[PDB]
Amino acid sequence: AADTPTACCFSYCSRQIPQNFIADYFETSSQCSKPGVIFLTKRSRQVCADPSEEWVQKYVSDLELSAPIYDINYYCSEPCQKINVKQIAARLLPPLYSLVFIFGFVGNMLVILILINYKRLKSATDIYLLNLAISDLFFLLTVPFWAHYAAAQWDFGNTMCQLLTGLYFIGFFSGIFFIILLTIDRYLAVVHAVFALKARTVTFGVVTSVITWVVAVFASLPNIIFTRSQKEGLHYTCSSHFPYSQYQFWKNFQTLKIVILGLVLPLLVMVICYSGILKTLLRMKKYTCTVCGYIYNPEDDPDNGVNPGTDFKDIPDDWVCPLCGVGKDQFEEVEEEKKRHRDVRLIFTIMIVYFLFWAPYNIVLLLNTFQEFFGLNNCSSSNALDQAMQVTEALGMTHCCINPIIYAFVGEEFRNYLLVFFQ
Ligand SMILES: [Zn+2]
Repeated sequence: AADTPTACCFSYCSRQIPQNFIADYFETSSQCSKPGVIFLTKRSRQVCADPSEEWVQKYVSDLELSAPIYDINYYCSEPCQKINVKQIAARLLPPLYSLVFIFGFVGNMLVILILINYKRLKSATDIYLLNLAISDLFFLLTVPFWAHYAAAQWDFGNTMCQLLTGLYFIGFFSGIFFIILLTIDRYLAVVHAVFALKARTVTFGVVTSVITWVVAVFASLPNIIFTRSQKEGLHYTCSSHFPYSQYQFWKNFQTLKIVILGLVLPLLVMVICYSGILKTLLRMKKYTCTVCGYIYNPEDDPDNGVNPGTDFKDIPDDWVCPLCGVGKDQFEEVEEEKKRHRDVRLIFTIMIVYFLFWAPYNIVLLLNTFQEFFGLNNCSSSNALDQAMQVTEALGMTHCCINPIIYAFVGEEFRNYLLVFFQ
């Protein structure tokens, strides 16, 4: 989704333009610093206007109900034209999106088919992997439209604008949520085996998938409500437009929705969960006395010659079960194995690679949030900033073709199911 503006307003008109000199108008993109109206005149030129004022609101009202030569430079301003931004987009991104659309679609249909036909959807983990691949496809469906939009202009109309925007973000938000669920799932399997026996069930997975999609809709509602297509001086766009009375509210809101859900939240999860997972994996192991039933606790004998900081492999062979009196020989490793712990390393790869490709975007959004602070709220800065945003978005969009390549890089069962058709 590009709200990349064709032009933005960093000033307005000083005095009311004569109504009859105005041909047409457009409302500027919410990607812009400031709420704005650009008026097109009965000369080719165009100028900036404040949507607050009754004259502007009345002019627009009249122009919507509808559908002499002056030098108005004395009191009006030309908008910031985003020539460089759009020219770079149209040149480079079409062949990339081609590329990732091809690899991505094939990739993610294969994963889906395999998860349903070979790995058979046995547990919640399989369910989330499946919903991840479906989120990735929903994002892919939209890519051919975006590439065209970049090369040319929006020509799919308003409904398509609203539904494609919907599918993009639903795909985005749900993709994030399922990577998070996959991480949390593996954390419970490894650490809190307590609750993991209820949580790992297929029914549990489906109930939490259904809720998750629904929340991904709620998350996406404002994006759909405020988005529409619009004629901007005989070029059509697909972008969002916020009410000028709540403009900053919405801008801040929607941007931080994305930073918080996309960067902050999953970073907390990842750190926490992989700190957790490492501690459990590195923990000293307990043992049980075969005849006795007594459990040796390697963190806990204050009565025997036993160092609380050491496990069973350091205790001399002379050691005898305190409860019953048999020697060390009669101890086994207390039957504890992480069979439940099926796919930890894969999820950690997927989680890391997600950051690799999407962090530059979330960072550039924070730069855009604090545009005002860095004095980036001017024409020349915003063109560099918008250009960074198109680049980092491009990177980000690439990631939807990568998941299914990881399933071969660090997976195993996804490789072996291909030897089926050679032998
Ligand atoms: Zn014993």
